[PDB]
Amino acid sequence: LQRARTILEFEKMLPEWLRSRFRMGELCKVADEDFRLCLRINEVKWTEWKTHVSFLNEDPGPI
Amino acid sequence: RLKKRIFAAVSEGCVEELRELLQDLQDLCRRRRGLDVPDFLMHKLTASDTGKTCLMKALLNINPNTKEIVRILLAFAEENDILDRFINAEYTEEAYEGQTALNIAIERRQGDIT
Repeated sequence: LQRARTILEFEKMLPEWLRSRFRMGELCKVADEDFRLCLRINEVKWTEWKTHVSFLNEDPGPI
Repeated sequence: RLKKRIFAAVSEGCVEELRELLQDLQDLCRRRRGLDVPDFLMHKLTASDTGKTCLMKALLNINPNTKEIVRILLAFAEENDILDRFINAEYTEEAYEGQTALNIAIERRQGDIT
């Protein structure tokens, strides 16, 4: 909680041309004409075995 | 115009459009050169870049009527003697080289289609 207040004060003292270079997110296509700004996190799960119906890409992998 | 309708109908589980298209796909090869019957029809069902066929496309999108679709696709391949080379196709892309339709049926946890 101490270090998180530090990060959010270094970010305010940056010019606008340099905010754009250090920026998280990627424009994804999550629905019909719905483009959002998303953050990808990976996971490994060995306990629930189901078949997969909901997915944005048939062909997996990083690309 | 004929390849794109097959991949679209096989994803959404449309058995009514699949039959009449595959009969129309059959009728086009009778009024044809008639020289290469296998090597033409393998080009019609298979994407060129990724190497994916229509049998791989049906299994990636599991519907509540998938196993009736697969039986239509295999029974269609009986009357042209291409059942071996249609059921044993592979990706050519370097990120998926060697994956067949039997790797997709086991990964999707399908016991009866396997």
